[PDB]
Amino acid sequence: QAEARAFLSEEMIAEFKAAFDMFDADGGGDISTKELGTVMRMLGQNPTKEELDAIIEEVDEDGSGTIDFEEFLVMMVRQMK
Ligand SMILES: [Ca+2]
Ligand SMILES: [Ca+2]
Repeated sequence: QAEARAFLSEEMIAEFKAAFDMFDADGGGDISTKELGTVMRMLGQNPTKEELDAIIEEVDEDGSGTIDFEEFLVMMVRQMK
């Protein structure tokens, strides 16, 4: 979470915040399975709660069951590497 904000350009960070901000429908600061499922559906997919659970669990370092912004950058940086 330290190296992600390092790796990246301020430009990339900005576009990532925008996206995050799109996913975080209630503006509370983290993405829940409900939020995740809602957007996935917009993208044609049909995920189950399990599936959603498994996706967040890969990037969830604090065990909150939700994805915050820092966990969100890591999932994209990890994506770029
Ligand atoms: Ca939220
Ligand atoms: Ca979390």
